[PDB]
Amino acid sequence: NLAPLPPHVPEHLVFDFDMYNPSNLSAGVQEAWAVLQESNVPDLVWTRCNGGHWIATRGQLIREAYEDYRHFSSECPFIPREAGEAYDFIPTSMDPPEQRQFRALANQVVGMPVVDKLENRIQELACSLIESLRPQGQCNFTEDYAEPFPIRIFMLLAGLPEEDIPHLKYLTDQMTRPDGSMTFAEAKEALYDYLIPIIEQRRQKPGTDAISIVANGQVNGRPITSDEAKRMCGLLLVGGLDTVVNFLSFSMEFLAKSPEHRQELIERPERIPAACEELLRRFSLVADGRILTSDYEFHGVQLKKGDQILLPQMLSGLDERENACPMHVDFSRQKVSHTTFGHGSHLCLGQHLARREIIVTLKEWLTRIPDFSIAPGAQIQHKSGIVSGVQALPLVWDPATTKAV
Ligand code: HEM
Repeated sequence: NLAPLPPHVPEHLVFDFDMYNPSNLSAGVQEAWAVLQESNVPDLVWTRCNGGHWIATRGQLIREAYEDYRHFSSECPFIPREAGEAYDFIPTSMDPPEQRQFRALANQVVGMPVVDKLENRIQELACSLIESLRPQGQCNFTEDYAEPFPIRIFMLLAGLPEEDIPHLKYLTDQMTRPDGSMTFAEAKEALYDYLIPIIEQRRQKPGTDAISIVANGQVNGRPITSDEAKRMCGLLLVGGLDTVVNFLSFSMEFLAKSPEHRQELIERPERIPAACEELLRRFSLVADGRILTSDYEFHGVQLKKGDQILLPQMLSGLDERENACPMHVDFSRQKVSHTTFGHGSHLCLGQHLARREIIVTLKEWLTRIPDFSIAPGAQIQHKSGIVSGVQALPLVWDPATTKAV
């Protein structure tokens, strides 16, 4: 299902890549996207898939475009166009300087200070979940840890009942990895209908939870509106429910296949932070974009106003020009270059929370379950979209090789 090639786009720049169903997905989602970095592919190409849009394939261009919000606006940051136009989350649908004050408020509820304060609960939950699974000798990692660990921490931060997780997780996933069951707008609206009642309650009887803080915050020297709080909380729900949740599975899948890397972190724990960064590079998973504010010649390519351009955060770190032997995991890389958490004015505010959750998981999991692997004959499948993920990850291990703390 390709859209007619626009007049201004040269045929030699055409490369029909589908970000929601890459042809080489069976080899791994990152590998599937890396086909865009083969020698036969230009640095900047146009795909006729998903309505038609540009795709920057090199880290240099991706970074450049994310810095130049003047030409590349966040007003319509998602592909397809229908999703990008319906998307109105704050601050991700705003350009500087309008995003400034909202970004500051969001930083108040998920910033480093909050993460350091919540570290004890994060550690507590990781240890509890892992210790419960340890003597079982098996688990379905996605539903047994990848999901409950980051999600319960977020629901605690936001003061939301855990009973609502199933409902919320379904909706956030419809936005990032569309099922065709409902439009982007419908999923977004459902999320808003859930928040509206809560925000109204929190504005009346304020609490100390993340939603209360956002709902009663100040922006531009004045009170934040019910609508703006809703648009901010919508983004927080996606960050809490569909980011780290997916990344942990890519990382655990790799570790299950690499005894050498597991042993490495076990005897050299101080390398965990660096391992976290290298895994964030190798298993990068986000891909959003921008919209051209006007006609513009970018690196010899003529872009037209209204054109959408995908700037895959995932691709920068896999670019061989940024990291030699990009598909190889090396915890000792002199410089782990990547844009996994974004680049520019919208650099992820939850990156500190994400790193803390990843580092705690690596340390606590390897301590109790140092030796494990993917279930026999199990064929792991990945899924692609705005945020990519792992369908299922069955792991197995000899309980006799585990350690209780
Ligand atoms: C491994 C996990 C994560 C990854 C890879 C990630 C990635 C990103 C990226 C690439 C952006 C920028 C998008 C753009 O430029 O349009 C972003 C923005 C953002 N992220 Fe995350 N994120 C993660 C986890 C989280 C978590 C756990 C939270 C909080 C609950 C969070 C909150 C935010 C917020 C609030 C923004 C908007 C910043 C702004 O617009 O100024 N993220 N994230």
